[PDB]
Amino acid sequence: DREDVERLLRSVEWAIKAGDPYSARILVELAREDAEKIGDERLRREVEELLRELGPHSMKYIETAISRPGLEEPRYISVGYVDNKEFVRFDSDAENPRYEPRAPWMEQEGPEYWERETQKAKGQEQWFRVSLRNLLGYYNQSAGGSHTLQQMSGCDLDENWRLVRGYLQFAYEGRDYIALNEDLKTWTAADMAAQITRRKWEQSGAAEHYKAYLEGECVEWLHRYLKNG
Amino acid sequence: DREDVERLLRSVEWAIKAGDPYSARILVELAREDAEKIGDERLRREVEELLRELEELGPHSMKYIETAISRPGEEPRYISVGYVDNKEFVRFDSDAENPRYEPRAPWMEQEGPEYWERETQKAKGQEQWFRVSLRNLLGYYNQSAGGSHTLQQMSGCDLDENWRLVRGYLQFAYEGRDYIALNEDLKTWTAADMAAQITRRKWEQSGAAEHYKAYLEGECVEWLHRYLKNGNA
Amino acid sequence: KAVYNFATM
Amino acid sequence: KAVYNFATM
Repeated sequence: DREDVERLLRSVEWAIKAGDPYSARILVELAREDAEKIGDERLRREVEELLRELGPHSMKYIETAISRPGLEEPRYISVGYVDNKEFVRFDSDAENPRYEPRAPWMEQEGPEYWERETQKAKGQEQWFRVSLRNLLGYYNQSAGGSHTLQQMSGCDLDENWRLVRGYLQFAYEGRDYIALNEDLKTWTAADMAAQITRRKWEQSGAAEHYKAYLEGECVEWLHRYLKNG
Repeated sequence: DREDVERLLRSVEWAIKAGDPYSARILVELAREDAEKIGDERLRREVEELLRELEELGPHSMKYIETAISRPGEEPRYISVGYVDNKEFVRFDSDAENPRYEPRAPWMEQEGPEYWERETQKAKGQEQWFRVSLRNLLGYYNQSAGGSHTLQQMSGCDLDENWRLVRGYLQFAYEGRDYIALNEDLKTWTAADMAAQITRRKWEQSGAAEHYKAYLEGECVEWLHRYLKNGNA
Repeated sequence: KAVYNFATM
Repeated sequence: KAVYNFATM
């Protein structure tokens, strides 16, 4: 219905604002098919305008899981960016899903790098499908509709390639849900459901795991990416 | 900020879809003032295109559309406009010099003093209800009081050809967004988000639907019958 | 004639 | 190198 399409449209704006046109485009193509069967002129128009819309350093990975009523299992997408430029990509829809280089400078990382990145994506796929099922209960919404879960994580660096900000924030139905604070120690919860998540994650010390990544491996491999390009 | 203007524009669309050009253009003028101070051209273009849409604007029905708008510094503005067959017949606006319900159609200038004095009493009660509900909702969503916030209500009835009730309505929107609505059975409620589910449990346990059903089935239909005849000539 | 609301949000 | 999540939502 229209409510499904508005959720898809909200996720487009989030995907656009987070810097991933690959998932923004898949999402708006979904919303555009739905709008043309429904026949809502304002929605149809909102699809076109988003269709129209489509030193310091940074690395971010934007991850997307999309549940549709004909999808026995959701699609899972992950696209990584260095200084706003795509360098790696995984899509659960490929005949052989795996991370693949999108930049020429990435083609000198060898086999062990790619198998482990792909292992991470296969675990993320299962994490997103479990969390989607959890959110459905939190909000008491019906499984038949469309639903999206989106994640952005990574780091910003100053002129000296030093950490200025680590980030790890989630969207559900294209709306802000939970976000790691700049202390990398506490969480901001954007609604009542997310307060259940925050409690859980505070109680199990989940922030610590993400802090270690953002301040360690994340900066460390961005440095190497920055010198390889 | 940008988020405040988006809420106003959502409220414009709700007003348009509900059928009230009067609250719609009040809201969109606030959006235009705001977006000129921010200087975002995308925002400016959105406001202008909603402005065009308002420029470019058997079975029987009656609707009262009520709007409360909370602004930076104080009390919110409360508006109510009544429609018969999609045409304005009465209106109240707290920003007027002596707020009171006033006739907007010629066939309404025949109702006596007691009619308007009691309609104005309802609007005065409604304005306090709207400013209390606006505060409750702020806490439900843990939002800022300094931002712009809107609360919108539509209630009324449609009639078939023998002038009998086909559908009663009573729905609410919060910042342009669907909040809670009486169902077509006039006995159950549909809540859109988890905040609205709080309101729903409250209203079920105090029997609020019975109060609104009695209105939709009684005075709403009976006074629409009188207005339609009064407008027949 | 206008409705008058009962319980607040 | 990508992050990998721990506790579910």
